[PDB]
Amino acid sequence: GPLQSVQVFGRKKTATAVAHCKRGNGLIKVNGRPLEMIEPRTLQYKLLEPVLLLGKERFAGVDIRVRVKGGGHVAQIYAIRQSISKALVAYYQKYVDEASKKEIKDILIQYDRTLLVADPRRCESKKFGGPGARARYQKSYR
Amino acid sequence: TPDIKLFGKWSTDDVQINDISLQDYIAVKEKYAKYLPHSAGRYAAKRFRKAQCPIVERLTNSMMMHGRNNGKKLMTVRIVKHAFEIIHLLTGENPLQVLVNAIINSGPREDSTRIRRQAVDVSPLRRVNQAIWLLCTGAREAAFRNIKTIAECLADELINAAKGSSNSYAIKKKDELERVAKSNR
Amino acid sequence: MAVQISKKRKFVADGIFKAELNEFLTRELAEDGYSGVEVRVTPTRTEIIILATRTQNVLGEKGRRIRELTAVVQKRFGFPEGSVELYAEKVATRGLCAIAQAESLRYKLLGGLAVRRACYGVLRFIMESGAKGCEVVVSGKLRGQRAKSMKFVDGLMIHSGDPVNYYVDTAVRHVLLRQGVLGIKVK
Amino acid sequence: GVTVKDVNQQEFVRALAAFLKKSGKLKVPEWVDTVKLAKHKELAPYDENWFYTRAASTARHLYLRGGAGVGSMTKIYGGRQRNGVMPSHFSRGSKSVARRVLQALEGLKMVEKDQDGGRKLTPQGQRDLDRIAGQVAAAKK
Amino acid sequence: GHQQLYWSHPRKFGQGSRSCRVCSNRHGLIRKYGLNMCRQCFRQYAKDIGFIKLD
Amino acid sequence: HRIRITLTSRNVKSLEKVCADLIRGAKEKNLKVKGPVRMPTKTLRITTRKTPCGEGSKTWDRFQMRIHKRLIDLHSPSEIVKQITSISIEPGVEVEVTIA
Amino acid sequence: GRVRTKTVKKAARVIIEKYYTRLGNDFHTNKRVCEEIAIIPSKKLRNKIAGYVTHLMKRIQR
RNA sequence: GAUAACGAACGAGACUCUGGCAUGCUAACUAGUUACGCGACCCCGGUCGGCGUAACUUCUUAGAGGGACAAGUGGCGUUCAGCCACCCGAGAUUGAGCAAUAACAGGUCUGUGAUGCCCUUAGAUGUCCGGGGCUGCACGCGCGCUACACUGACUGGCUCAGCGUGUGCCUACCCUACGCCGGCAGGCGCGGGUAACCCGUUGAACCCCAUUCGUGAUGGGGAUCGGGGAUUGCAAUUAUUCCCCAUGAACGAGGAAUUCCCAGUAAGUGCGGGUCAUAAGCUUGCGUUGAUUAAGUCCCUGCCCUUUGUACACACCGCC
Ligand SMILES: [Mg+2]
Ligand SMILES: [Mg+2]
Ligand SMILES: [Mg+2]
Ligand SMILES: [Mg+2]
Ligand SMILES: [Mg+2]
Ligand SMILES: [Mg+2]
Ligand SMILES: [Mg+2]
Ligand SMILES: [Mg+2]
Ligand SMILES: [Mg+2]
Ligand SMILES: [Mg+2]
Ligand SMILES: [Zn+2]
Repeated sequence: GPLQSVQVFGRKKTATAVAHCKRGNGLIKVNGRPLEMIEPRTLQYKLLEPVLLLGKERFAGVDIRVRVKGGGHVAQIYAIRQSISKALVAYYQKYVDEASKKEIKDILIQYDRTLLVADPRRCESKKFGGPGARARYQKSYR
Repeated sequence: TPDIKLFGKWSTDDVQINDISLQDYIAVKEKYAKYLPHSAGRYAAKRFRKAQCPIVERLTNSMMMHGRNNGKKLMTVRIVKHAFEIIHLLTGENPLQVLVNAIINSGPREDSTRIRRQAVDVSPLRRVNQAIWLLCTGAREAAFRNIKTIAECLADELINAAKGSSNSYAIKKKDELERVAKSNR
Repeated sequence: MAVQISKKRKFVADGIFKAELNEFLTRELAEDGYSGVEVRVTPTRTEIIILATRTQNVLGEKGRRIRELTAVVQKRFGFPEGSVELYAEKVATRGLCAIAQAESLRYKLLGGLAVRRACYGVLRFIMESGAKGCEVVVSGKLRGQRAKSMKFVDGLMIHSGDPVNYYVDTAVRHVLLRQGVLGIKVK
Repeated sequence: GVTVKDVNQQEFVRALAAFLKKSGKLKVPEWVDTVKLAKHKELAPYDENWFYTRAASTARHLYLRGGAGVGSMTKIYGGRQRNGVMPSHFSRGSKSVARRVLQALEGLKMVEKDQDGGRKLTPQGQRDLDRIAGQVAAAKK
Repeated sequence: GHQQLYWSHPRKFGQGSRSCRVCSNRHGLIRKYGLNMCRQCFRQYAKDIGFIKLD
Repeated sequence: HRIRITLTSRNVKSLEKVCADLIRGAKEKNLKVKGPVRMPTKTLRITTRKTPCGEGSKTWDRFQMRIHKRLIDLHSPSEIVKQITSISIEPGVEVEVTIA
Repeated sequence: GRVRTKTVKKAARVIIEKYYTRLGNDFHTNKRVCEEIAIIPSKKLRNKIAGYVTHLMKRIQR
């Protein structure tokens, strides 16, 4: 009676993308609907670099269900790429060997660090006497 | 598929860098290639961390200008993407060789300054930042108040810079930049 | 209660309860060594405590000038009959209360004593009490027509940082004269 | 396994429109030709049957989320007014062009307002609303 | 009759009706949270009320 | 036996000392209790000018006030609680009590 | 610029002068020890003091 | 570290707040996830925010504790204070608040029942009720808004936010779901909410995919000035705000001069509050789309120390 429930989160700005990993077939769906009818259709391969960097045999035996909360249209893409990457490494961590995890970690890292390291950047406040956070108003003499 | 990298159905290899001066400060190759020309950024907090951003990304980041374009990169990728289709079906070559040729043929070697002025030469990173700003502005003025998409402007401007047909604000501002610093060098 | 009032209005209606109770008890118990209140709400009692010095002279004729305040404050905030009680307790370590020393200054000044005398008559008292430093500052017109701000400082005194909240004390009192107005800042 | 959710929900209304055209029991109102659909639009609809499209869009917002869409149909179909002074607020939709529609879709049997307000749908209409999706799915590759 | 003319304007509503509860002036009233007091005297009594400049 | 006792106040540490007092004496008197459930805090915002007049560079003050709220549910009779909501109550703290 | 102040310089020495045998070479060891050999109110001042202490026990062993 | 100086003080720093790190701790029918049984349907599935509850806290929430310090490794330097480079790691300059001695004839008596002197005080400069002005217009300057179009206007469709407020002392003035009548502004009945309990899971905007489109001021542009309908109020004339009459005007990327600005920053872009019966082209905050250049100098306009010179000390707006 397997209860192999691997719940992984991931953040961009306000993009709390939660992946999930069970055991069964190899398929991925987000908010129920699959990866095709996801948002901007100019951003298609950003869900395939977790596939295409490693391969499509690496995702054999793991099925995926993805929750999403918060954020804009792009951060809900950069949080659902990092999420399922950290859920692949965390499945090879907990349920199979720890040693074949290191090649997969190395290949994902030798392409981009964003796959595993969140972005410690957010927006910034607005000081009094300016129309923004740094820009001051028009000063006129005479 | 070991590491083939469509740039939207293109290939990364078969790229040949002619000059020795622009050897490492221009990264358009194996390690420095991504299926798409987009990244999360964080390439200006250190000084020379910009010289590792692919020239495709730096074209994308420097295409959008003048107010009504600040914040549209997802949009301005698509112009490049149709631009390499048109170049592939009008010249019939690899356009990432065409573009590296246009950068070479478009980069300046000297500039004048104030010490009445006197002339010095230029850095390779200066030459990249200048050739990009030049030919991108020259594509925009030729697509301003003209029935021509900006892709077809960039296609012909990259062609007449890898050709030198004096149909280029990119080469045309090179003689005025050289002859001024030549009278007074 | 069915007035069904929110929470924010509640914490404000009692901040105003404390603020009117201090402005009214200050503008009237000034010469009698007044130093502030601290209210305590119970299951149907309210024990307001006047933190004065001369507790015998603030009751009047055997609790007379306090039993008057008992039916005044009821008729003001609309309390029930006997849900308030007034204790008038003395303040210990009398050297470190600012409005307590400023009233003794605005009546040593009114009684015609000179300024360099009474500044040392406060300052020696609050070096005697065992403190660290003081910044008694007096302004207003003095033996002329042009103004001039005096000052007396010894000890140790901090200005910046967060610890100005819970170390130091601050007091401001206007004092009147027939010719003009003098002002006092204590730190 | 096929439903509405694997069909790239843009031409699902370009065949549900033609199905509510072909069956054609929708009670188009009298005043169809002469309306603005908003207080921010500027022209009439370019398409000559602009009523069936909005009945298919409503029938899928209703398939997807909620039994409480009445003024949330105007909160989902507003836009951008242009006052000549500053960008205007997301303006509401139109109350009549959707009250008349949901009373016109109550003429056949696919909607049923029950409780906690709003109009929800029936499994009987869900049969029809789900069978042409596998049709488009296999016919589009 | 003057007892019928002495207050014969509606002073029901509008800011020409209200006033400060400390100074009784009619300019600059923080009507928020039921204060209804002038912003000068609000800055003066802010410490004892409980508002404080943390950031 | 459904009684909820709400503790709302400004002073964080003294409110914590009363909510842990009112739980340790329940636990030391053997009646089942839930946890010290923490609700999110509310804030207030007032932004005024730091000037009586209109003279000076335009500079603004600011003022805040945080507030916290906790609620505690029990399973007990409804007579010993008058004693329980009295052992070391602290000033500032506004305790609500609901038996219904 | 990370320049250690005189309030630090004055407390690194009296701690060395009184607990020279008890101190060591690792940062997180004397980082726990100065809490119970001294009344230091905060954490940042703790890590600054022990950070310069482990720079003197290296200069001394040199 | 050098030394006729030694020891102490405030100021800077230290501090409090906010911001990203914790699978470990604290807990949840007013927040949530995972399981099973309802259902409906597509041939195992998809479902919710329509239902029901069994375990739990990763996500949501706020409390305590740790956590990062130029610590490590090389390079440079009197081998002193430190600087550059590097590894390891969530971070190797986050953002504001508070703030010195001494002083200015800076501004405020139009915030005060804090106040000295002067004028007026019953034919009132006190007080109330009717009007009308503070909004007028040959010119001149300063702060801002929409724009001058194909990276673009017009119809569909598609899919994602975070800070907040909200039924009153005198107080009559709340946010509002959901049913209908109408083009639309709205109306008529109906219910909830003193608030993580409802409004609301706050289906927010360009951007996204399919539609029509000029070299002339074109469907770009939408202003002074022209016909009709509803709302607040005791009252809208000089038109209080919004839809439905139009002129469809100037404007073809801006002169000498000049402001602001270096990373979630400029700019684009919509929401909340404040003022408020009526109300945003101002302002105070929030989010989302997210760049180009630089890691340097004293030339310009200014500041900081040492030395120098002086006929100035109300101090170069000087004196003569
Ligand atoms: Mg262009
Ligand atoms: Mg317009
Ligand atoms: Mg909208
Ligand atoms: Mg000091
Ligand atoms: Mg200091
Ligand atoms: Mg003066
Ligand atoms: Mg006066
Ligand atoms: Mg001007
Ligand atoms: Mg024009
Ligand atoms: Mg300048
Ligand atoms: Zn006043």
